[PDB]
Amino acid sequence: GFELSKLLQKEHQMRKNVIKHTSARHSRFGGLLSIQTPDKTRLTVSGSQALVDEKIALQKLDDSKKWNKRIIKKHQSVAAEGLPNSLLNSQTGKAIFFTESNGKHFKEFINNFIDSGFNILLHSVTNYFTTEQDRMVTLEQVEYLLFFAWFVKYQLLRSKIDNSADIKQVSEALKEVTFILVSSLLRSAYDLKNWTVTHAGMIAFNELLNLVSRTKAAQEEDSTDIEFIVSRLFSDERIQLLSNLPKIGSKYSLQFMKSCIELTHSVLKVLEQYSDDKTLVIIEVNFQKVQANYMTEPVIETYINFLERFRELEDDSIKKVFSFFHRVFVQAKEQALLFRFDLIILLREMLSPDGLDRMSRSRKYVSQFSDYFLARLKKRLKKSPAWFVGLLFPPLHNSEVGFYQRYGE
Amino acid sequence: EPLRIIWGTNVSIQECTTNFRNFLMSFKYKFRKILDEREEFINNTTDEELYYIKQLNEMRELGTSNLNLDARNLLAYKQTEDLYHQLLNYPQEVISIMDQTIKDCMVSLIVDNNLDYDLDEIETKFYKVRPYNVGSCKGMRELNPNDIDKLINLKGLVLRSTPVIPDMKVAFFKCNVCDHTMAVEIDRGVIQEPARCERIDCNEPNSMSLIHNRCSFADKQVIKLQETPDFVPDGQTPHSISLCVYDELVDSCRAGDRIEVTGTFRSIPIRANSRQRVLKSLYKTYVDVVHVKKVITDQDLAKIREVAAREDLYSLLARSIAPSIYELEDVKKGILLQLFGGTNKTFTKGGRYRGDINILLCGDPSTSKSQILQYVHKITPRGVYTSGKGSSAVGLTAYITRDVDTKQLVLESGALVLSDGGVCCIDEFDKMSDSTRSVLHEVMEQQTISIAKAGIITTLNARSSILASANPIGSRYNPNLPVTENIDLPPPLLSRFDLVYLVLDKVDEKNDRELAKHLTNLYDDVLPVEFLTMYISYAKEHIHPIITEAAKTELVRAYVGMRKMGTATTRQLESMIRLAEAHAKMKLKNVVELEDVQEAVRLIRSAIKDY
Amino acid sequence: VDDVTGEKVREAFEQFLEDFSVQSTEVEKVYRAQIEFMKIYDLNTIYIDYQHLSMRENGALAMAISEQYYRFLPFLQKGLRRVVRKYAPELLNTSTSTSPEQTERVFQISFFNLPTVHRIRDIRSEKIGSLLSISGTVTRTSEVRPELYKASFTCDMCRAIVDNVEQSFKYTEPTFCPNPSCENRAFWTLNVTRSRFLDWQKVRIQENANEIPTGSMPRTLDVILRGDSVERAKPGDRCKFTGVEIVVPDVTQLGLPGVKPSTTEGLNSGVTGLRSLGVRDLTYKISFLACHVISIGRDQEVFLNSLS
Amino acid sequence: LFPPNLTRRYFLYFKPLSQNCARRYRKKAISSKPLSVRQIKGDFLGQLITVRGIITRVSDVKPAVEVIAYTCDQCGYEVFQEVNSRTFTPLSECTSEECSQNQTKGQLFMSTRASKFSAFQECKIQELSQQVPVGHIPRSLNIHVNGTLVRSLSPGDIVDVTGIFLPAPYTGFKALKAGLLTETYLEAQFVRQHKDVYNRLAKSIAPEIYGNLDVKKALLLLLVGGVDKRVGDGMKIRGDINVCLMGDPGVAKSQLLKAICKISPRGVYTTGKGSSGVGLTAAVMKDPVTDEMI
Amino acid sequence: VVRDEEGGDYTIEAGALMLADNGICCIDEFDKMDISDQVAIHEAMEQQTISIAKAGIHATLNARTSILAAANPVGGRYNRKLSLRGNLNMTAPIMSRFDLF
DNA sequence: GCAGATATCACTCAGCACGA
DNA sequence: TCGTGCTGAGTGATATCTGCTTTGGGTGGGTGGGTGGGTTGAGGCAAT
Ligand SMILES: Nc1ncnc2c1ncn2[C@@H]1O[C@H](COP(=O)(O)OP(=O)(O)OP(=O)(O)O)[C@@H](O)[C@H]1O
Ligand SMILES: Nc1ncnc2c1ncn2[C@@H]1O[C@H](COP(=O)(O)OP(=O)(O)O)[C@@H](O)[C@H]1O
Ligand SMILES: [Mg+2]
Ligand SMILES: [Mg+2]
Ligand SMILES: [Zn+2]
Ligand SMILES: [Zn+2]
Ligand SMILES: [Zn+2]
Repeated sequence: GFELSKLLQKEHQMRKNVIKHTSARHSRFGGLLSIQTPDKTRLTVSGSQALVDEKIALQKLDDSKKWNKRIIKKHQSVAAEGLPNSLLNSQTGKAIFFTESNGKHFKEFINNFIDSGFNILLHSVTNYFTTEQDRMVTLEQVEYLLFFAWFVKYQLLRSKIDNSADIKQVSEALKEVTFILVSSLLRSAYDLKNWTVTHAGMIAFNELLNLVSRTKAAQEEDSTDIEFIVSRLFSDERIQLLSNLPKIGSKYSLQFMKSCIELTHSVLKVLEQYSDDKTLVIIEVNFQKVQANYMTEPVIETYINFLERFRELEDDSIKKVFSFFHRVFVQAKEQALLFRFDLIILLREMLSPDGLDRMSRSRKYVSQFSDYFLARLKKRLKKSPAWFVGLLFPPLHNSEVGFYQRYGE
Repeated sequence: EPLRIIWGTNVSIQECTTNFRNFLMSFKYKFRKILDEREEFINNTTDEELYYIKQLNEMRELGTSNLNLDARNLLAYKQTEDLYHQLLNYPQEVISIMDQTIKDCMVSLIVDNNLDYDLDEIETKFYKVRPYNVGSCKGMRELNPNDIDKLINLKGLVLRSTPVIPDMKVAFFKCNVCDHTMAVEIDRGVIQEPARCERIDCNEPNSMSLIHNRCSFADKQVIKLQETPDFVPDGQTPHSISLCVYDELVDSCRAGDRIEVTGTFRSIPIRANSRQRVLKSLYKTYVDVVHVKKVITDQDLAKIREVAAREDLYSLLARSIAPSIYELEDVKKGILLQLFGGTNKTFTKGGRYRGDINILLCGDPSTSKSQILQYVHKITPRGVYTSGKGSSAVGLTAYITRDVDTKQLVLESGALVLSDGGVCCIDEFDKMSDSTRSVLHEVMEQQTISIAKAGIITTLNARSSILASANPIGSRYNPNLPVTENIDLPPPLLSRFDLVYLVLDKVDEKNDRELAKHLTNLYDDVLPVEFLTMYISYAKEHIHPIITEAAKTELVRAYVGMRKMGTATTRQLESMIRLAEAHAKMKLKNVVELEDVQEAVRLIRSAIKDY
Repeated sequence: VDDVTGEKVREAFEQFLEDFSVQSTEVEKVYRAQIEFMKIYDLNTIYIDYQHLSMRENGALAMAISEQYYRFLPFLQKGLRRVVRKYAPELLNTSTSTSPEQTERVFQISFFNLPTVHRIRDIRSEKIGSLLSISGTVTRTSEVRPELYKASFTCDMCRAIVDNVEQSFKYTEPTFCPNPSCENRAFWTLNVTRSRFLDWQKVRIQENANEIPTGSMPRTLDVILRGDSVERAKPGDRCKFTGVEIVVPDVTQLGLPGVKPSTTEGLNSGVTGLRSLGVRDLTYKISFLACHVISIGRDQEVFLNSLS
Repeated sequence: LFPPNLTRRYFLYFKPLSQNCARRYRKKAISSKPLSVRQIKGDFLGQLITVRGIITRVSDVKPAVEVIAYTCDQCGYEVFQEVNSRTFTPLSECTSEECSQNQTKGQLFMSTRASKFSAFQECKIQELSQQVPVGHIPRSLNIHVNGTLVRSLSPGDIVDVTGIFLPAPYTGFKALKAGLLTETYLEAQFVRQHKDVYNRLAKSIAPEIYGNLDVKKALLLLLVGGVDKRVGDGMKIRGDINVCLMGDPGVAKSQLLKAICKISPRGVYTTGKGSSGVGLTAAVMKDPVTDEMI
Repeated sequence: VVRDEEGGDYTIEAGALMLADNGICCIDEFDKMDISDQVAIHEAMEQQTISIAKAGIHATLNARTSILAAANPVGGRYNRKLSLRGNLNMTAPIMSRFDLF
């Protein structure tokens, strides 16, 4: 009942926002508006609501246009590659609804299994498939990685919710052999351009990073052993691969981009934690250089493309994308990267009354990031008149003026 | 800074909005009086107050989304002189601007006043303005092409209205693949349909379908208006003009009513055939209606209660009902008690008892009988002036017919049925075939008519009072012979009537002199009819007398005495009951006293006349 | 994309149907007992009192079902089916030798005891798709007809099968053949044997005479009865219907196989713009889908048994 | 830029050539010479002629569109289309040079506020009883009135209308199946209308009748209809002086009746039975075609 | 017999004596009824069946109804001297049909 | 000759892999 | 670290095509025309 009331209250707010765009009179009432642009020319826009608000008039003028630019989306079903429907291709929000009794039984069964024999099963499977790495077929790789990731995530959530349970039940997760196996599979997938297993390995790596961070936070003294494992998983080749992963993710499915966001956030958090705590050595690792490797145009393009679907997104994803935006904007002072136009349109769409819900948690982050970006952009534009044209086309790569273009000096 | 401008003109919409907001914010009725050269009529309470602010506050308290506007008020103000012409010449844009400004004014009033009223109700409510009194009333035969797309004022008689028609407002589309739902608006009767799904992940083209039962709808109705008979120049078929009314104005005017309508005189093409875009060169003309006008306060109640205290109220009302008729006080009194009527009784374990009084006015020809009939016909809210030999048995009760538009068997309402709750009037009762008179037997007894013929078996309520007149068989009334001989009509029928008066034109040197002096002055105050109608309506609606023991104790005596002297049947006792109840209604009493029943019996004996 | 609000309403309806109880002279589950009654006596319709709905869950469920009934109706049926599966599994399927005809039972939900009763003249377009009750006099009653509920077609090229096609208001045929190789797009044959049908009856009602204004033509309306509520209303008598106010389009314009397309003096022009309506316009007509009907007005042993 | 007809706000009409002018200057007038619907043949098509007859039907004024104005939601440009036929096809896509150079598919939408309209009336004219040959039935000719001449013709009137006799070519598929037969009409251009006191005004009620002086005085009083009808608070007193003339056959009653009844501007001579089937007062009859009591 | 709605074929429409099958029918003013209508209820009173042979509608319906009626005298009041048949314009058959007076 | 529903063909554009 | 030639893919405009009637009924007419066709029977009501 409470959930239904909340959903009805949200739908009522949406209806109220929609009502603002509808005319009191009927469709055939008539009424033509003539809006004159500064160059002494007037365009005719119909509709009663366009008469009072100029934004509605411009929006209707926009919508009346017929020609649409191409968008080609070549996507392959899981059945094509012989894989079953799973989190890889399902919607971010698709939830299987359970009755109280069935949900309780499912929780009890999963809890008993995790408390009983997850470690032994993982040990046996990882040893067997380390003996037989070569003949692995995509189905088995994806299934194993997904099982690992799901169980690690569930254990993490259970530990966070209550302290009665223990976090050592997934001890085999931190065991070296499993980590080497996962890294080898991910590297092979990247080399052979097998994107499905690549996505599965990305999810598994995200889960491993979450687990390592949580265990280090719980016990820092015993983390000295954990410090051994982190040194392995941040190899130069691995760092390059992780840096490149977001770059290619732009032209792929939404779930892949979500996994890219998750992995990038987790990697950045772990790297910051370890750099602050002690001297990170794989070659000493400084957070500045790894951060710089992550500031590139394709990364921002991928992030913008991800945030274009904010309507179907969750609060956590919005928070993470805006946290990364804040990092790029402030921590490294690379505002030139975010001085694009797609970001402006997206910000106005999300802050519009018909856009993201006003009484929502994410709107606070959106408003703060806007305020800051608008202030900095106004300052830069006042300083540099030429940026009035730079907002449209991509940044230059010319040595003579590249430095002035980016840093303004 | 693009400037919004109405198409084809040079009026800035922002100027219109600000001027209308200022006019609504600060307007006092004193300006209207000043404009009409009525300066000396300005008071200090009503004319010194913000009119439209009170109108909007009353709207909010009553939860309404309508504000009737007067153009002469716009002319009264200073900043809205040009707005009157703009409204007259470009009605659609100005009306939309006024609606939006009214909504903005309500929102600003709520926000600034810091009231506790929730903003949700006002935010989701559509507000509409209904201007009227926009100038002289044009004739239905004077609308030229020059007056297309301009605000006009019309008056006519409603002839026929179609049932409610649903008109789409917002369409609803659902993607067949991803089950994604979106709503799109309708402009100029065209759906702005999408080519492909608006979602990014799913872009399958031509996969969107219209869900008919989830689209928002509005109300539409089409009316036919016939010009008033007076406007007809040389006695031809009166012209007709079609009207369209939406939302609130639907089901506001019934068939056969005189209305004054303000709207836009629109024009629209007619397609030559169903399966082509081709259009006829001749355009159809019609009117888009924006306002319709069909042509008690505590102070009045305090005033009405003052009259009731007057000792000579009976004489005042009897003298005011028919001012012109001279020296017929008893006839007037009898007529008045019919308007008030008896008391209504709802009665299970039996049948309903209705307090309706029937009066017969039979007498010598030249006496004022038909004049009183017309006088009462004017006062009553409902009634049919049926005559003798001009009405039929079926015509009085009901006529079985068929509806061409619906092709279904329907029945019309006859003269008696059309008078439900009023007072029927008949002029020449004697000059009526007994076949038709037999219909009145059931009306006066059961207050209902039952019809069973040609597959229609139903009963129509005819709860109406009958007021008939008759003339003597001879050229005059002869006192020598008894009543049953002089007036005709079956003897039993005369017993049904509650009161049967007898007015005769005796010859005298003083009565004739006074009558002649009274009917020649045309070439003792009386209440204005407007107030009298309100008086009788209030008495008929609120008051409900209840008999007392003292009434019964002497009513039994009166009835038994009436029967002892001898025609006198139970109907006479029921008539006494009804008359006693009716007279109590006049004085606004909830209990019938001995005096009222004494007056009733006094009236009954002195009607037939106390030889 | 799933409808979160619909699923939440489904869960709330399931909980109400499961745990609701009313104190008797003992306390018993009214609706679980009713479901058991149907299971024993093989009934399709399950009657639900609206006052009980309003009482539970602060009335939010009642508001959701009443304000938007056409939207939420399928979810209510899903919840009812889930509850029936939980408690009376055998009721789901339709009821010397084996019988292969075991089709899914088409449950119907009937709502009654609405707090307010309307009139034919009070029907408005603002309340299309809302749960409301009306009263009227039955003037006509069409014969019982079978209505195509869920068709099943076979391709004319490869002889495939496409089943569970939903008909909205007209004869709807598939568009794309499920077989990847086949090129058929508009040639199909209806499998009249494997399809499913519902009983259908149209009833015309006019407003009661006393309610009418003096000297006014009564207003008529069309009412549709389905399932077990057929041949319940009879000509002449006065009945109280409860259901959902729907609007029926002019199916001829939408495109019907075989049929050709197509007071007010040309002012009754519909809405145009759809791809199906290349140049034609669609006009609407209000109707009423009724789920509940109420009639306002041998030997000795048989009568004695009825008497208590 | 815009079509010339759009800016025009005047109507041009032709006045026929009067007979006096033609005879003055030694010429023959064909236009003014009145004709009858019978004599209007196909040879006169496309000429200015005059027709004499009685109007038997008129229609309500309706706006006939002459120049339609459209507006492109993209350009801001207006497109004007001339219509000179009984039917036309609306424009869909903008033809402006802006929509051409950019090749934008802007949509044109009709705007009745900027179009041009002309008042239109359709009437019928029929032959008089003096022009129908024996054994023949009267014929009717349609008349079209445009511009300011509208409302100058009313039912039941004898007129001399001068106009252009033109055909009305069919359009669409109807043209192919209709054949070569042409439906014609008349475009009205000019319309010409064929238009002791007591004792003295008493002996002049019917000078021919000899006697009955007092009766004639009474009929004069009837003619005056002497009254000052008085209406007070509702009472109405009749203001009509009814009179009857009884007697024996031979005395001048019917002659007096028709004279007195012609004198007044309005009168109706009828027998005691009534005006044909309907008797004096009124009567309700079943409609032969609609079967509705009228 | 009235033509079928949306049909060219005739059909039988029930009447007062049909809707009152196995029931009581009430007539308020028997005398005022026309002679043509009075003879209509002659078969339904005794035979308890209605036979109509109108347009292509040959049928024999059943009306097992009890009819109760109220009538006024020939004049205004009941005449003591005159007999029952004298007071009422009803003839011998209808009076014989009636069970009680 | 004219409008509408339908299907055909040709042209041009965004991705891809390799070579510079 | 990156630039460009080849390819599959999908709309846009344009080619053929069917159709150009259609229909029972008097608020669709008779200057649209009968080679496009329309063939009741009971019951109610005014006149008398
Ligand atoms: N005083 C008179 N002066 C002139 N002619 C007269 C006079 N008296 C009678 N006539 C002639 O008497 C003839 C009588 O015919 P008329 O048409 O008047 O019939 P009527 O008897 O008056 O008519 P009805 O009886 O039908 O009302 C008329 O030709 C009239 O000219
Ligand atoms: N007492 C009276 N008061 C006023 N007018 C009277 C009176 N008596 C007679 N008249 C006049 O005499 C006329 C009688 O005509 P009318 O009332 O039509 O008589 P009836 O209707 O009885 O035939 C009326 O026009 C009225 O002006
Ligand atoms: Mg009179
Ligand atoms: Mg004569
Ligand atoms: Zn979609
Ligand atoms: Zn197939
Ligand atoms: Zn254009």
